[PDB]
Amino acid sequence: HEKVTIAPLVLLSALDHYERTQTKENKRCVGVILGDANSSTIRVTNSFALPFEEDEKNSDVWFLDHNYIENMNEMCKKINAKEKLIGWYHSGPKLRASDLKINELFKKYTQNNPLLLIVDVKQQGVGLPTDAYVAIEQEKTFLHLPCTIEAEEAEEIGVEHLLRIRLTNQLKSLKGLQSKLKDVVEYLDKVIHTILGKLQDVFNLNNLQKALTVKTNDELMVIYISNLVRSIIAFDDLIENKIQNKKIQEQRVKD
Amino acid sequence: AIRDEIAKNTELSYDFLPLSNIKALLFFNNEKETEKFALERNWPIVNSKVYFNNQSKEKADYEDEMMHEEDQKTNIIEKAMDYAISIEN
Amino acid sequence: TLEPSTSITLAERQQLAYDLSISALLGDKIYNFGELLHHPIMETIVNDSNYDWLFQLLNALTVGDFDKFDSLIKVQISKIPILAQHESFLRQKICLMTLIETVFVKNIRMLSFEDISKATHLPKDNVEHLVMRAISLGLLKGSIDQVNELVTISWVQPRIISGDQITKMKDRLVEWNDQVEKLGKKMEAR
Repeated sequence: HEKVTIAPLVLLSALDHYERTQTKENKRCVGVILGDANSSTIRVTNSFALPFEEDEKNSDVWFLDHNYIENMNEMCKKINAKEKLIGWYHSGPKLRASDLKINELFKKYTQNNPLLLIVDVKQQGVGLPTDAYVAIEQEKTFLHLPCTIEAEEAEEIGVEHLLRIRLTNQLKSLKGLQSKLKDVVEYLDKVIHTILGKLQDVFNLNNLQKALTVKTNDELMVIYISNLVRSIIAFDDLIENKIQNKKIQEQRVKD
Repeated sequence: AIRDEIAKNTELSYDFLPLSNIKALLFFNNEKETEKFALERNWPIVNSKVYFNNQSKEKADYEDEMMHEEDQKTNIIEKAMDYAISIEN
Repeated sequence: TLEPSTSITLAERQQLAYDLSISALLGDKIYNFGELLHHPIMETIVNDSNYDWLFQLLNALTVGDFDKFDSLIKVQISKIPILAQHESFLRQKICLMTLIETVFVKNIRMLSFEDISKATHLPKDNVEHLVMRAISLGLLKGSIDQVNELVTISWVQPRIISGDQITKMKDRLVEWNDQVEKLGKKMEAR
C-alpha cells in the first residue's frame, strides 16, 4: 500500500495560520499540501493556507479562489521542482458535510489520487494530531493511510536544540477497549453488520497461547540466566568499590 | 495424638488402602468406628477401599502474594523485575 | 447500494432473486442465504412457489433436518447429491466459528469427536471426512488430532452476527483494568 509522511515543517506551519487569522470554532483553515504522490511513500515538503470562508448554515457554500491555487503553486516551483499538487489539507476536529463537496475541486489538476489531511489544534485524545485520508470512488470511500513523520538531517536535529513508557503504553491500551465498546453500542441502536464485521475480524484474531505457554516459560528462564550472570558482575563491583573506599580512608588516617 | 499423627502420614504414604488394614495399623477394635474417624478427617470411602483426595492443600489462615499465589502470579513476576531497577536508582 | 439507478419493478425482482437464490444453494462461500434476506429482497417478493427456500434453509443449518426442505421442493435439485453435501458444511461452520470468541465464555478453543457429532447430526466417521473436505475448499484451515480427539481449525470465514461479543470483550476490559489499579499504580507510585 501507500503511506503518508508528514514533515514537522508542515505540521507546525498549519498551526500558525490558525492563531494568526483568529480562527474560531465557526471557521476551518484550508490549505494545500505539496509533495510527490507518484511513489508509495507520500512526503509533504511544503504547505500554505488559502483565503477560505466557511458557512455553517449551508454546507454547499464555500469561498475558494482558484487563481491563488495555480499562481502560488507556480511561484513556489523556483524553490524545489519536486513540489507538485498531491492534495490539500484543512482544519477542524471533525469532518462535516462541507468537506465532502470540496473534494472534487482539486481533482481536476491532480493526476494521481489526491490526499486529504485534517489538522487538529487541540489534539484531544490518543495520538496523531494530524490524520490523513485518501479520496477515491468506485459513493465516496475514504481509507486511512499510516501516518509517519520523517524529516531531513538538519530538520530533525534542529528540533532537539529547541527542546534542550510502560505506564503510558498500558493506559492507551486499556482505552482502546473502552472506545471500541462505545462504538458498538451506539451502532447497535443506530441500525434498529458490515461495520461490525471489520471489528470482529481483529477482535477474534491463555486462549490461543495455551500450546505455546509451556514453551514460553522455558524461554523466560533462559532470559533470567543471562540476567543472573550480569547481576553477579554488578555485585562484584560493589565489593571492589567497598575495598577501594577503604584505601582512601587509610590515606586520611596516616596523612 | 499418636493416631492423629499417623493419619497425617497415611495421606501421602498411602494412595489407596482398604478398610481392614486401617483397623489393624491404627489398632482399632471396631470397623464401624474406623469409618467414623474417616468422616472427621474427610476421607473418601468406596467399597472395600479408602482413597485420599485431600493431598492438595489450601487456605491455612491468610496469605497474599506469597507461597504460590493465584491471580498475582503474572504481576509478581513483573514486579520482581521492577524492584531491582529502583535499588540502582 | 444503488438508490438513484437500476429502475426495477416487482416482476424483475423475482427474476433477479432467482439467480441470487440458486447461487447460494451450492455456494459454500460468503455466509449463506441470510445475506439475501439482509437486502430488501424477500420482503419485496412472494413467500411461496419455491421462493421460501431462504426461510426453510435458514433453520435447516441449525436443527439439521433435511426432511423439511426436501419435501417441499421438486425432483430437479434433489437429484444432484452435491446439493445435500454443501448443506452439511454450512451447518457445521456456524459452530466452528464459536471455537475462539463468539458466544462461549472461557474462550478456550477445543473440540472433541463426540461434541461435534451431536451438533452436525453425523457419526464420528462422517464428521472426520466433512472437516477435511471443508478445509480443502479453502473455507477453513488448521489440523486435526485423532489421538486425543482434538480439532484445531483456524478462523477464516467471517460472520455478520453481533451482540454476543460485547459481554466477552468486557472480560478483557475488566481483567486488564485490575492490573492498572494494582500493578499499574505500583510502578507509578514507586
